[PDB]
Amino acid sequence: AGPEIVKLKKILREKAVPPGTEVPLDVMRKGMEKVAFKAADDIQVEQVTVAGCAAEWVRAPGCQAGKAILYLHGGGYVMGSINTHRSMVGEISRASQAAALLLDYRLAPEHPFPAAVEDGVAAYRWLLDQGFKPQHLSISGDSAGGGLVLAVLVSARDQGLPMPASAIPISPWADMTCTNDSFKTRAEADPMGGINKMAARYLNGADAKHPYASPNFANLKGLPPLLIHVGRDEVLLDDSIKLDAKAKADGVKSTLEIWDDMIHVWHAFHPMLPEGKQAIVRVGEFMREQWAA
Repeated sequence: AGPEIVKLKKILREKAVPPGTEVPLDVMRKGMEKVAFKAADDIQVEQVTVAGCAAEWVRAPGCQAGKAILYLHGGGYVMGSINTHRSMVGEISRASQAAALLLDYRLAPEHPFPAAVEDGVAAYRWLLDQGFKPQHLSISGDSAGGGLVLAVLVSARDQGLPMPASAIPISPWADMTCTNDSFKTRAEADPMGGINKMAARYLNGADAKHPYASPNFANLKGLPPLLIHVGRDEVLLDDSIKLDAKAKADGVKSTLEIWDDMIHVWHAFHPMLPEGKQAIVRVGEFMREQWAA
């Protein structure tokens, strides 16, 4: 365990809201916004509108023309924005030498499931319509957005859309039931009831085992190669271990990497965490690997 994770872990526990205090949604929304890291200042950005949602193209130096990432941000389907995620996506754009399409898809509870999925399938459609070739495309996302990547892949496939060259779920939430062992097993280690309220807000009485809400229950047959990142010290470890096994079973090329000592979407702490940067370099490597194949 490197010094930085030890310290980041301390700071997160020190800063945390006490266990079982219920923080209103607009208060989690404002705080996620206020604490967001600024994107590096060589990240360029262009505001676009895509399938009715605000988005930004997010281009680091060195982007190959014609390549793109549909990027789906985390936040439990209730919170998160282009702004909360510009930083880490800018760095994923740097690593993969591809510009990122950063979608501001519809959030619950104002827009429950399957709104988010519709926004992603439609953003991907939009990309193909602009003339990106599926083989020049990748879809990445974190937390809820990592589940969404998978939900978008399944929905797009069922709608006859072509699969992209690759997909990279980071710390995917792929199971709205939240019943996995790791919720108990990895509980102390994870510095990071609150997740249940999110599922409840997103689903709005939908079946929690609906394939497009909970892709760990979907038929993944025909999805492109997967890089799954997850941290050993997270409550969502199991979502990723089961995703990998479902993918493998379903004939999908999956590579799961459990990084030891790491927390939920530790990529996002790349400014002070060497593994955050390292895990991002590796997402860009795997994207680039898959585009060369």
